[PDB]
Amino acid sequence: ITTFTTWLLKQEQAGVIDGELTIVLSSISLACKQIASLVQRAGISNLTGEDQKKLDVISNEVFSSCLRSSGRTGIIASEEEDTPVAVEESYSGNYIVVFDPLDGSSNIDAAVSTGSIFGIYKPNEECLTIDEVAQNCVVNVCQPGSNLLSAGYCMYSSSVILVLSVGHGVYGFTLDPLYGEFVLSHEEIKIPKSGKIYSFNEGNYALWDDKLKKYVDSLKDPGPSGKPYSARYIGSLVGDFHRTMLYGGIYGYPRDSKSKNGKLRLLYECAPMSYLAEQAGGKGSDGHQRILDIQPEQVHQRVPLYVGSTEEVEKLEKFLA
Amino acid sequence: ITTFTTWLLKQEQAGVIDGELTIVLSSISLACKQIASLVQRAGISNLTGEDQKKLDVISNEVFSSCLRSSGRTGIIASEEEDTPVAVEESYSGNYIVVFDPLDGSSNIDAAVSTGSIFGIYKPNEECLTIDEVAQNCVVNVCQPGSNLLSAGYCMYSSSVILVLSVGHGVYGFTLDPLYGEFVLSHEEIKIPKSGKIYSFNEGNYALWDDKLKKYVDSLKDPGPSGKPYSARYIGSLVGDFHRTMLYGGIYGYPRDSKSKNGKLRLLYECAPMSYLAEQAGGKGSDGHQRILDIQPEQVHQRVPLYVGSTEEVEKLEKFLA
Amino acid sequence: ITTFTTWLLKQEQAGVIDGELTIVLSSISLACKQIASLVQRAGISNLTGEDQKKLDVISNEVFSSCLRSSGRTGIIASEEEDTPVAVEESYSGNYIVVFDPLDGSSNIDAAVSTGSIFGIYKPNEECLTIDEVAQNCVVNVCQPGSNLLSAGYCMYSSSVILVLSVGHGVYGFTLDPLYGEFVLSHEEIKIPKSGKIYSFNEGNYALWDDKLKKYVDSLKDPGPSGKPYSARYIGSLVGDFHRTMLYGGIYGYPRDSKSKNGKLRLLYECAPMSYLAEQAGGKGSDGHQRILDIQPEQVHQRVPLYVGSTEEVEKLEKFLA
Amino acid sequence: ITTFTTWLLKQEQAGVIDGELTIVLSSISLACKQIASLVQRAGISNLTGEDQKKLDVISNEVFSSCLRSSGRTGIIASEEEDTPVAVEESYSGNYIVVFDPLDGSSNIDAAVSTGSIFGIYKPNEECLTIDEVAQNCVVNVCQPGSNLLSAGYCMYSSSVILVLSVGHGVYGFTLDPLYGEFVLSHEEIKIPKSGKIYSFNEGNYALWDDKLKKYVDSLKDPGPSGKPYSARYIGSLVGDFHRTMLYGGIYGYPRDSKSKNGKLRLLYECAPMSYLAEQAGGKGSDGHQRILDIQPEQVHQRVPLYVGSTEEVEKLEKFLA
Repeated sequence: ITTFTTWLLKQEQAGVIDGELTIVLSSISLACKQIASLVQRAGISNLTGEDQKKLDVISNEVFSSCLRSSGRTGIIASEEEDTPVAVEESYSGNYIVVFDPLDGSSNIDAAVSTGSIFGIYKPNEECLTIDEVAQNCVVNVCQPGSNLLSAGYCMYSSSVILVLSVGHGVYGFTLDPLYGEFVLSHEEIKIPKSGKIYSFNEGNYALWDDKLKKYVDSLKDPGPSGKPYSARYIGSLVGDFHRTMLYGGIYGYPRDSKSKNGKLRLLYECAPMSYLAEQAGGKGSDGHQRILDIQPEQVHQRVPLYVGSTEEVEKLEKFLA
Repeated sequence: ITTFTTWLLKQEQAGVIDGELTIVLSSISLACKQIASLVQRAGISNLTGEDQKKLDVISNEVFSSCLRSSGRTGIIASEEEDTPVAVEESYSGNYIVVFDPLDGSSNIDAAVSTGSIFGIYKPNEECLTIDEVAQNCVVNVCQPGSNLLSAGYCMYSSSVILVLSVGHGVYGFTLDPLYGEFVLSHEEIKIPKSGKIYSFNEGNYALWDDKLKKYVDSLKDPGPSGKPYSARYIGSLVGDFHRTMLYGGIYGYPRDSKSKNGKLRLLYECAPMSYLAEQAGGKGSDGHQRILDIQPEQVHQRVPLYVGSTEEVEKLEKFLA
Repeated sequence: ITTFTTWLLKQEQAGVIDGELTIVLSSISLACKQIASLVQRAGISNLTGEDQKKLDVISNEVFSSCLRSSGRTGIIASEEEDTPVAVEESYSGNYIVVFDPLDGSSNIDAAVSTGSIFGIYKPNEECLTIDEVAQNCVVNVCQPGSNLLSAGYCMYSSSVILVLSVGHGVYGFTLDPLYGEFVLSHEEIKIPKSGKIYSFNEGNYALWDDKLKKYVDSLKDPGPSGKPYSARYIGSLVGDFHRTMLYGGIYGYPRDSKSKNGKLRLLYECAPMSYLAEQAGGKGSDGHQRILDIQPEQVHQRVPLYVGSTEEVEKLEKFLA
Repeated sequence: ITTFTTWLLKQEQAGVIDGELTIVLSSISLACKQIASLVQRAGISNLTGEDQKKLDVISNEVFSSCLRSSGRTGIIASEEEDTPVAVEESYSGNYIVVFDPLDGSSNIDAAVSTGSIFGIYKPNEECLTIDEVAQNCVVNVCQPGSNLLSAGYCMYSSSVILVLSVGHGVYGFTLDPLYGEFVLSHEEIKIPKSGKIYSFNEGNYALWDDKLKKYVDSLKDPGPSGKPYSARYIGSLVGDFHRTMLYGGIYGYPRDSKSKNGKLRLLYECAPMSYLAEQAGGKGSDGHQRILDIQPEQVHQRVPLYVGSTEEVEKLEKFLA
């Protein structure tokens, strides 16, 4: 039985990380434990069509306190219909953490699962609510194809799982409810190079490109095993990505008629997941170029995401070619 | 704050139920609490696929003990890739309970949510592993359009919820993790007469009838609001049905090439859900006739299920006409 | 496995109780679960001496809400260094409940264990903070040797246990932490007619009567088994009484120099415990006459308590003769 | 909010400890969480006196597994009515841990509280069930006035608390049941130099020395404040020591007629507690010389213990002079 704690230390042991960071990560895990409750105690406290958004808020407060020791933390607001995103800047100045508290702000999409996503970088500038300029700095300091040191997510569903990489493979820890400890439950996780599953919102089938409709239709004809693909679409980003993580296939939020540049956000959502998916033997893309290759120029910048088994994404990139 | 206990008693108070039954239902809720743990402590004990299947088993053992007081209970085996189904027969002989321990036996379908389903009848004949004849009796005593007294389900996901009807509306209780008590969180729940969401495995699109493909395609052209339908398909029966419960739309397991008569089982799965959906202002169907109208002749009898908002099912029944 | 719920119902089943009361008792158990937390979460919330007293208060609030359904409830205040005592009066008017929230108001005495005590009567008159007259009514309506229907305590220590009688023997339920349910763990509990253990504050040895010193000294000479008595004094009323409950012996709060009429209070503390100890095959006394025989004339009326194994109390009554 | 984890790391941060040790201590805390459950789930599993002893056993198994990483561990059996004691020997060979799983083996003494005690030393040569010779080695390698690096106890009662010192003051962490985390709740704890409380089994009054009876009687005459001493004696070692820890006074297990050299064991029980009491501003004695001064020659070696406020122990040492 190896806990998250043990394992963390043993990473610092093999000098993969420093103490100052072992603290940040340890602090984060707690915050996750606390948010899990929130989500289970979901509609008991809210007795005192909206519950998910009031909860986005609280979860950032939780994040804030849990790392007060390591750093100072501020909130890039929800400028449309989104989740507000917390950011911690280490007093030490060595690290910066970007924290999506809960995948979504829809009641529907969180009706069975949700989760927090985070990635950690290594700045240059003393870049220091968060007013415009104040922000942009962040964009320029968070360089996902470069200084991105570690990343992960915690899913809150039937089981609570924390998934994580520091640069040397992905590891997964199930939370033990009895004793309130994370136990390593998945060693160096590897994404099937192939999988016959696809996650898309097909209700948007008619808002897509012909290039893409051909991809999606290609999937439905059988076999040749007489066995078509399987479609599963929870509508929860962390959920759908987790299942893909373990069982392979492809997850996709494409651009369409109404959404010119996708819907998921590069820095908060896409860049962390991809980095993780690459670390596990998969590919993370925008249809044309790997998603980390990309440098965030804009601020709440959107993108198409295609991510999963390594073969399945190539097969897509080809149809969009 | 009204607990499940309080509320139960108050039902017996208004003589809606008898004591002997208030016990059965109370016993069942506990069993659910226990199975929720199992599912959370999912892959910690199993460090000592078939994580799901080994777990189907245990959950029936849990059911058995929890009602030992009220009755005697035996197991209709998994005659294939199914869940084995426990059945309790009251010593009093007044009641019979049919308990699907977990919606599925796939690792992948349970990767974020699962759940138990149950329905309770008032027999005529005494039925007493369960050998063939022994069973069939059951089919003949469980008459879902007649003696079906109460039914419900418990979902195990981000939140644990128990949903239930005794004949006078559907009520939902969230499980409170701190104090380990179910708290009434949804009063007489009503299913939107319409909803623009659809739950189908579209990977089987090419194994379907033209009648049905037309239905499904009808859904994807926009609006006229420019707003198509939404597709969400967890692959978990209880999950998908719960979301439909709250947010409306249609859930569907249709028959196809490979599966001549659907895939869900009439008595264990379909008859309970429908009864609940009717109790909440929706419709439960097989494409042609209401699903409760139907009398189980066969044993592990399958059927197509179409269930949800009242308008959305009519609209389907029409395309299959 | 028989829960408190099951068992309660089965009492109403054998018509030992009515529904309206099954509710009061069921409500009470919850309140206990909640107070247990308070006590465990003891000095975590209180990071945001005197911790015990602030907690007396909260626990009555908890009691209040938990029976809001059954009745209305008010507080007789702490006239010395005591616990304030909640009282519920059923709307139906059939029942009255007296609730000591926590045995003590000392930090020291509650450093490892504490507990709530309650007794329930059937009134003849309407009593309606609680101003003087308002109270006295209560004294006159609560007649412990008469209308006292049920009573019990819940102990909060290494294990949480709820102990209870409705008139036909004493039963004990351990609280199950995993699933948050009370499980019957002691059937019709019987107090050893003898036991070689004594619970007294011997620091007050020199404030006692000679009659009593002789009792206490009688205990310390060995055997004749060469085996003296054992002294155990937690200082926690519920704790010390519980151990006595299971393992026999004598518990004692005597009168002395400074305290002319004992220190424990007849109606709140002594009358409930004794009634329980009589129900389990023991005796509850004041040194001279059984403690229930006694009719409360005064208001916050004190008394010596000697309670435990049936032989050990007789043996005392004799030395005080 | 500082967890045990955070705080541990921050100790290794200020290089007070090494990683290899931060792991041992972290491992131990878990084992404690697990044993706490056992003790709460006390008589629910045991439905499937003698409950305490069967439990001593299990708790060592729990200890074993929880440090399997760090080292190898064996059991010095119960040579009396005692607790068997686990010992871990680090693979490193750098550290050795001695673990009393639960203070006692009596049902009575554990009826409201119990606890595990441990101390950690710094061997030279490795000892490699544990047959005699095999053991003695241990006695010679564990030198409590020398190589004893850290020590602590965990109490299992109304609250679960873990108390600990590594050499720079004593710190106390309450276990948070909701989230299953230890939270620092007592900073550098200091034992009142005086306290008017005494913990002795006075049932053995007549098996004591006159020297000692005079001490004990000295305590019972009042004041001069007119205020005598208070006696509290739970009969639980960890419990009685904990109360003393916080509220001051004296705890005592003296030698007597039947027990020539006390009853508590030097290496397992006494040497750890004292070391802790010294670290908190108190004294730990045998009546004549400080208890750590003493070098264990024998194996399951007994001793009188007098421990607590610094003045109260001196005052005793004098009467025994």
